[PDB]
Amino acid sequence: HVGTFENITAAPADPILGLADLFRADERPGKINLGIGLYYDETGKIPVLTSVKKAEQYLLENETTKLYLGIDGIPEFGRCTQELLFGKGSALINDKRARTAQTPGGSGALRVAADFLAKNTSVKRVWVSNPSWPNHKSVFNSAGLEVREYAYYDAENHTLDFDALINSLNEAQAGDVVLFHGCCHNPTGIDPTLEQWQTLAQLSVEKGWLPLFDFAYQGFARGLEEDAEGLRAFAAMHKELIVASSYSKNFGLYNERVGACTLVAADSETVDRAFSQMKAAIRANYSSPPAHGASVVATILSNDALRAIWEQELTDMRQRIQRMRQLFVNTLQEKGANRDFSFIIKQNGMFSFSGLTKEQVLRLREEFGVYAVASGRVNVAGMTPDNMAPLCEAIVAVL
Amino acid sequence: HVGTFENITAAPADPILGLADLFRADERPGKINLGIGLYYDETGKIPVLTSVKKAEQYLLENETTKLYLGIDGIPEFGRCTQELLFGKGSALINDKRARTAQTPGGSGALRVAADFLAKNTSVKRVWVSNPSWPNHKSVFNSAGLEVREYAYYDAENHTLDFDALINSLNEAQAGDVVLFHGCCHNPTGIDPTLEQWQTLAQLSVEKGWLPLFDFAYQGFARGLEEDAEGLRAFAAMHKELIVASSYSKNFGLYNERVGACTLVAADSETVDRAFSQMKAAIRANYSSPPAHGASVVATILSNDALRAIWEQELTDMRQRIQRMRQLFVNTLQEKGANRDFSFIIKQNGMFSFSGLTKEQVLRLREEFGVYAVASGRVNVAGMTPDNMAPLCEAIVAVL
Ligand SMILES: *Cc1c(COP(=O)(O)O)cnc(C)c1O
Ligand SMILES: *Cc1c(COP(=O)(O)O)cnc(C)c1O
Repeated sequence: HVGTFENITAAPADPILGLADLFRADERPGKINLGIGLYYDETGKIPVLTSVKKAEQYLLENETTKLYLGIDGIPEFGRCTQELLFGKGSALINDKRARTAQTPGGSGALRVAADFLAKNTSVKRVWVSNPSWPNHKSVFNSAGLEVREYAYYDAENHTLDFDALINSLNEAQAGDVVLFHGCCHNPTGIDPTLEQWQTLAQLSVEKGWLPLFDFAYQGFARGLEEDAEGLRAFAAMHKELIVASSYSKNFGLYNERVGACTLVAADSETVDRAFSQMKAAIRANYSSPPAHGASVVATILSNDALRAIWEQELTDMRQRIQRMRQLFVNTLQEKGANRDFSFIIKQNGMFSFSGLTKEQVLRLREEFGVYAVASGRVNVAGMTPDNMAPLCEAIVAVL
Repeated sequence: HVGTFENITAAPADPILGLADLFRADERPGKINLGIGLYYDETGKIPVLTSVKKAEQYLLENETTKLYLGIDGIPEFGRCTQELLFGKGSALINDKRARTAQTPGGSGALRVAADFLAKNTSVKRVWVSNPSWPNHKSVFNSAGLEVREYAYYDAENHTLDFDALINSLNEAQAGDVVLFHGCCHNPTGIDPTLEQWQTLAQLSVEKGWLPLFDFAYQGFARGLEEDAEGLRAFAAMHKELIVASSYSKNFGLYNERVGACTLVAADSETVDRAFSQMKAAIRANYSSPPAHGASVVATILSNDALRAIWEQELTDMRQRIQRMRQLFVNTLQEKGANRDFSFIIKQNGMFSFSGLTKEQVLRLREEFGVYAVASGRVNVAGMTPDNMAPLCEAIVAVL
């Protein structure tokens, strides 16, 4: 008999995660990793937050069992998540229109939404921005959903091309899903203004779209409440929406896989009925979510003292990235760049579409040991006072 | 616009997890949970193992980062998994014919295998024993695979109907997947003898089946090495096979979601090519696996002193279940059963088919607060010296 695995075509490496393998293999001294979206501190390390360590100590001392969580996870984690997304006193919460499942990261939240939609609704099509996080297409395709792209980025002016965004969504139909990044658009770092969010909210209502928010960076643009303004403008107007959120980056809990999928419907009876099918889709995947990471988050958010520590740690991360954005622009000029990079200061979050070509990104890797994503996305949070001058000399050399 | 969620029909309750919800809400103080497959100690608690607490203390004081694991998880966890499954010095390992991905539980390993098969091969059907774990059908169906049943249990004699098993499987074609439980068949507790395993292995290569082992109870039948004899008899003869294993039960790590999916192919080139698509299917699901539970397992297995403690804790669990099986049989006779229950002694693991009808199981819940699965599966590890008498009085009262 012929093997089952003989006709298999190899898959290419992931455009983001395969960078770690390449970077690890590189033996050139002084190599610089600007690839995967991790926060690095001023010394080039990826630390555990103090608030996380304190919560983990409390769990070690007080956990008496590891028995399975329910399919939807820790109840307190869901409640705190809804307050973070929608605000204390939100009508969505008071009216019991929202249900939340704890999931394995924002990635798992996106997949649970995809499986739920494909199996229980007539949704056939998901619209994502061009560019977006490369894994968006893969997640929705895995459930057999068609993914279409809408225009987003003005690569000439380095701004949101709002006119092209509106025009390119003209053919998104009632019952299609439209995916929005809540803040810190990945990869461009360009977000709608409040007025633009409000314009999109009124348009989505009039066209009948089902909005899906990917919210992986709450707190990295301006602050926790401010970064949720766009989502909340949508929530004030819509009967239905889905939020896939992540605590990987804003708690530094990447490898513990802490996220949430929140379903919002017109009333409590409808969302409970829908949520029962979301739980069934979880049961047929990983059954129930991992406790440790979500327990840490729930502990921090429900303790005033730990929460205050965490909020300051998040402010410190946000502020260090902003300083690095400015230092990057200044050092590029110092090192002789004639191209104007001041648009980088206007972008939010960990990244920035640098405008480098694929050929320039490959050259940076091969000749200089500097690792960026082939799209030109560079992780500003990977820049430090110590590596800034060599990485700017490298960029200037490939321009 | 009519809502996308308006017409969703509610999902039925999970036959196992829905019963756990009912049990939790039940206000009667004498209620007894013989449903979901958790290990209870002699005092009716579900404890954290001492080896696990020690490993967690080491992690708390030595972890410096939560940066993402690779798609396939902790390398040492994969190596230790392969050794446990195939034994040190296995040709499969020395020939580099196996690749392992760390997954969120055995459940996650099953879905990853299913997605991988559905999207990258010509496999269309999966053969499952009648009866089996209720969630097998859901996992495989949700990946798009047809599920077929083969005969297994003789309910009159409470034995393995080996002739019926072989006869029913002659309808399975080359290229079909056949699912075997490695040991401690769920729900019957009836496993093949080594001779029967070897007969099935020979038939499997002759017929061209792709074997998939669900290995959730290694160590609970006879021992770690002994419980893998059946799997190793297949591994000696087959070019290809898949193992989905779980550390939920044999480490008491249920809610941290620790399992593995292991691929075996004819040679190193083929398994690496197939594993590249397995990683792509993981990336489009939860991206990368949760670190805490797998780190605990890897720490225990890679440290001689911790491993010795763990092996003794697992032996104690296995022997406690064996004592409860004997006590259950003896106590039924004293309480007046007048019916042979001696077949309970011959069954392995947590579960036995009690032979009770669904009406009897329903009476036990409603009138006596004793919770079993509607199939009559009872969790012997939920029995204790303190709840044995009331349990058995309740059973005698419904016979
Ligand atoms: C990081 C990220 C995710 C995935 O988050 P995880 O919690 O790591 O799974 C999803 N969407 C975007 C836009 C991200 O940046
Ligand atoms: C427990 C069990 C599983 C699931 O394992 P998890 O690690 O809890 O996801 C799968 N198959 C069988 C037969 C089981 O008993």
